[PDB]
Amino acid sequence: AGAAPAGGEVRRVTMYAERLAGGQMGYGLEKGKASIPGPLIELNEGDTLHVEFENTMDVPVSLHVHGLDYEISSDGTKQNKSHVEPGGTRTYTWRTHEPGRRADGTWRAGSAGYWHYHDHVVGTEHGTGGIRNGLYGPVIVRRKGDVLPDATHTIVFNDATINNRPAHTGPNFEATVGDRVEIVMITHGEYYHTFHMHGHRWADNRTGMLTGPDDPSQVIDNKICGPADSFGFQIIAGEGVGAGAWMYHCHVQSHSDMGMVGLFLVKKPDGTIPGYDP
Amino acid sequence: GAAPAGGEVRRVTMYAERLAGGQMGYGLEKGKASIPGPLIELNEGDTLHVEFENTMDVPVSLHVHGLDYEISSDGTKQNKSHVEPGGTRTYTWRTHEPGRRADGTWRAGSAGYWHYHDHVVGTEHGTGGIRNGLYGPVIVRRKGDVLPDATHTIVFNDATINNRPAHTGPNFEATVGDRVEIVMITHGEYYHTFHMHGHRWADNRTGMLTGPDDPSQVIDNKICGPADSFGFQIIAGEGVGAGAWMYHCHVQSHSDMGMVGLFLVKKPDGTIPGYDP
Amino acid sequence: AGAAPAGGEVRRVTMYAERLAGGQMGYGLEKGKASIPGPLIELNEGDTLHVEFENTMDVPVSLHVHGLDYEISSDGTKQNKSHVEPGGTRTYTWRTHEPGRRADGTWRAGSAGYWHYHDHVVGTEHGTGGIRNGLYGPVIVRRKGDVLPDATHTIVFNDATINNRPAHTGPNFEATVGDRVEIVMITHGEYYHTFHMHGHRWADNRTGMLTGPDDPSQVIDNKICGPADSFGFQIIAGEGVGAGAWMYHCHVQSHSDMGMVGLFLVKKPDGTIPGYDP
Ligand SMILES: [Cu+2]
Ligand SMILES: [Cu+2]
Ligand SMILES: [Cu+2]
Ligand SMILES: [Cu+2]
Ligand SMILES: [Cu+2]
Ligand SMILES: [Cu+2]
Ligand SMILES: [Cu+2]
Ligand SMILES: [Cu+2]
Ligand SMILES: [Cu+2]
Ligand SMILES: [Cu+2]
Ligand code: NA
Repeated sequence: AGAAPAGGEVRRVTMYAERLAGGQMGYGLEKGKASIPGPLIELNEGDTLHVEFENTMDVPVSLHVHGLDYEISSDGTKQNKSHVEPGGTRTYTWRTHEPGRRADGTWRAGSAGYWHYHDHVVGTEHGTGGIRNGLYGPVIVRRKGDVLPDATHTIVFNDATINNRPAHTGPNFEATVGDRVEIVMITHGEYYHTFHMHGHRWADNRTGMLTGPDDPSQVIDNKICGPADSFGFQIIAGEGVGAGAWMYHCHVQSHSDMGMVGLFLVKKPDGTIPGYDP
Repeated sequence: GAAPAGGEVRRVTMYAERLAGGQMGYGLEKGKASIPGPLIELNEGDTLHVEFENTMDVPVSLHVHGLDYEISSDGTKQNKSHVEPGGTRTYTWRTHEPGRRADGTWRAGSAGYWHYHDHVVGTEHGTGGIRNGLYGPVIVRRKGDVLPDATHTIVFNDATINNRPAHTGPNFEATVGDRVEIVMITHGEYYHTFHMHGHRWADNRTGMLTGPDDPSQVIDNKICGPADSFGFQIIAGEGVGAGAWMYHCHVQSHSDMGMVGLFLVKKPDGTIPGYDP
Repeated sequence: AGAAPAGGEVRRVTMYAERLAGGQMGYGLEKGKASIPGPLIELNEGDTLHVEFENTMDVPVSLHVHGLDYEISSDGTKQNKSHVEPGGTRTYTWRTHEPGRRADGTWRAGSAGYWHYHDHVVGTEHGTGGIRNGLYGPVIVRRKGDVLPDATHTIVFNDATINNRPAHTGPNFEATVGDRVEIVMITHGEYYHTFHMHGHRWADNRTGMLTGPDDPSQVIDNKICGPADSFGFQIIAGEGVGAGAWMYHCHVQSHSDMGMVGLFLVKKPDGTIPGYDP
């Protein structure tokens, strides 16, 4: 696979907050193309991102990001008046940094990780309405040399839904046996959850992959998460287990019974999935 | 002692059976089902063929966490890998050692504290079967892992421990200095926090720090949710001595309602100072 | 910055349990000086601490500690008769130890970490009433060479309150940009929470700081916690982000909405906070 390069680029992108059907709200990079979850933003440590933001809605909205470097003017809260008025525009700036030794000998942690952005002002001063309506999305910051995946899928447990979809409607994600598949897992709202994936497992650390034989991180296939938690991992699709419709679901029993389930559809090279009859 | 390299093909018979009071359990022999079900121990590289029989009048399945299995041993109705009433099926579990892939990455091995449970009784996620007692622990050891003097399994199933009536333990006994392994599994609807008085462990794969370079937090209290599993080994009474050492869920209403038990640590002469039930 | 020395001192302190206003109860080091959270106790690995304890209330109380070494006679439970009757006195003894290789060849974990003490007998035999009333406090055990902070702040999520405070009353904590600030985070009661801090992040490990480039711990700014969980970390105030009123809060949406929120007030050297009014 590929490997992430050293960062240091200054990038710019447009983002819009838009109303969607059914009282929903989403972010998008192009006007009229908002989505829930919002678009995946990927940066290498050291990169700067200027987000030229426009609120197309009739209510104030904001952009608050986890983990990355931002000044108080990009906090995205009413507290420091860094929200965006209806119809207004604003440049949010996110920075990231590499890890390194401070002059005093301590080690500064870098920005790399699985992160997310979301609204902080719709409905309440903590964005309860905006988050419920769909204003959230994933952010990945990569360290130089991190392994790059063939595909990235984002799964958000928001209240009792996955990605604000109606119960029992996935999402499903497709891969071929051997694909290096990255999962970004974000939780929002009111409830705790446990994320479980059949047939696969990952390391409970920054990258979801063990660094080598000396990494003592627990290897897991089930993880408890609460509102605004984010983690991610990579798996080799079907590794040691073969093709199939591999369930993922919240493992809180009533949540899985009510439709917080989806399928990791791992196909053979001929594109078929043994035993899978929809 | 230490765990050997795995690679054996092992076989075991397992039965799902009704127990008293609407409960259900797994067992290795007919009539000896238990809650939790039997402890299954493997070394990385071992294969296990579970020759499974459903003795009940409703369908049941066997779904395992962590281990390698093909979709035909998923243990779900969706993949048609459940067991009809009176039926039999061989579930196959495989395990593997860690190793460097061709692309240069490190493949994580199977070693860890895992568990198996039903996936079809009551609902297509086994909500009824899990509630009824259809769960059990699996340990997969890596070559060189330290072996314990005893292993005890503690399952927080909804507001119960091991499906026992409230305020009824279970209790476990050890002597000061014993190396005691705890397997901790959670099931059902609720989050919990597992706490043990007088003892502590490392929040990592084995529950023990690998040495002075391991940065894992050392804890005596751990949040867990449905289908979480973890485990650890402690030295009974290490630095604290003999006594009736409580363990309990630390969610206050849960400990109040009876999610509590005792780790009875005896001196070599058998005495437990001040213990008076 | 400073570094913790090797421990091994026999230390002594008096502690009192007292009623406070409005049905609350607290621990203090001197009579009339009980606080919620109770006083911060700091030890170096190897130190022994003798707590000369006195119950000044009209109901039995106890003192139970997490993480530290104690004999069964200092368990602090009525079950073992290590509670304190009204007006009674008792000496609770806590010990700590350095890590080291056992005779059996395995590595014995040291006492170092972020811990806490609390009541175990008020209301119920698990201290539900006493904890609810305010009988809890932080304990920090440092390892030789641990980095010492400029200030330490304790944040306890107790049911749906912070430090038993009325909703929407903080607490707030002040620092200057560049300060090395230590946060002790304890959870009590009935609910799970997720602790989030704007503008800052830490490592999910013992110290909250990565040991160096080989530490694979996830770097986070959001962490799920349940009753009797404790963790801590150090941050450099405003590092890479600047001065400002930086929010911290539980991220469970109804909890933040109903006032489990405070401010990390990071000042410029002149003492001002950009974008914030008192
Ligand atoms: Cu916030
Ligand atoms: Cu859920
Ligand atoms: Cu599973
Ligand atoms: Cu947030
Ligand atoms: Cu499942
Ligand atoms: Cu519980
Ligand atoms: Cu499961
Ligand atoms: Cu207790
Ligand atoms: Cu909360
Ligand atoms: Cu406690
Ligand atoms: Na870890």
